[PDB]
Amino acid sequence: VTCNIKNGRCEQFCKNVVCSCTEGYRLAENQKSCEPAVPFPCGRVSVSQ
Amino acid sequence: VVGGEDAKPGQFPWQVVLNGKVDAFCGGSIVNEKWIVTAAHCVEGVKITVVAGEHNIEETEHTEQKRNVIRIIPHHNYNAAINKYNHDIALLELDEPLVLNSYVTPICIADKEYTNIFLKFGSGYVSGWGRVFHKGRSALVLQYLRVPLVDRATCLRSTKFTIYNNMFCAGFHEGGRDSCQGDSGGPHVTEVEGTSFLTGIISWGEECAMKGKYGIYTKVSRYVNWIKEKTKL
Ligand SMILES: Cc1ccc(-c2ncnc(Nc3ccc(C(=N)N)cc3)c2O)cc1
Ligand code: NA
Repeated sequence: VTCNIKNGRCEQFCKNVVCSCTEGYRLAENQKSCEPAVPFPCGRVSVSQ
Repeated sequence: VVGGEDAKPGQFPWQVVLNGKVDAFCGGSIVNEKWIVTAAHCVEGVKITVVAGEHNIEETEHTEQKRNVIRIIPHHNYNAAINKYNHDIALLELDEPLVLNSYVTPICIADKEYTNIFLKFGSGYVSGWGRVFHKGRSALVLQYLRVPLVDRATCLRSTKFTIYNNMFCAGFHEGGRDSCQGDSGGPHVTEVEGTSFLTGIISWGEECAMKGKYGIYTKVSRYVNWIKEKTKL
């Protein structure tokens, strides 16, 4: 409903709502979440921890 | 890092170490396959190598990628003769691109507004191979530590030195845990739903982990447009 309250439910970025993600991620089917669009997207740990 | 923990392999894959006349003198973060972001006081002229995919600086783990630095771009407002630690941010261009994998991955950098929102979440991770004790030797295994953000008023009362508005304070009221010399240039990152974003550059401090003192960091939000511009592939 608005980016001022809980980021418009966007996992990363919100614009008054239209959600968006950082480079290397695409907006998921739910239009809120971010999922990898490339093999090694920025800011993610992919080795077993 | 004083009072931190050993990182597991691939836990901070954006971390790099800088080697020159002395190995592990500073850290950095991977912006992309050709560019590192670090502190301007770490660099200048002086030959530097960057090692990505590093974990233990004294054991070959086969995940390391060493590169020569072909260009150093300190931010144009950096001037060591006026203030060694103000506008403390620089970019390093690598001679050949790094190969991105689970051990060598870039750090995300949000726009100016969102980088500042993420810093204000109040909890970040710092890492590096700097000193593990005040006046001690640098770490063998990469160290990490979660540091809480400290309000500007508390931070101003902690020192006689000038803390500018695009510097921030992080650490513990009682000391014991902090970044230290050898960690400068390394990352201060914030986790946003499982994705880490660069919110600060490890910059300076008076001593390390002393009660009443805090680590001083460069706010990355102040430089996002300069970083995106100079590091375009
Ligand atoms: C080429 C070069 C020139 C000078 C230095 C240098 N000299 C002194 N202190 C430094 N850093 C530092 C101190 C305290 C803390 C903290 N307590 N958070 C964090 C970082 C530092 O990087 C390093 C490289
Ligand atoms: Na190693």
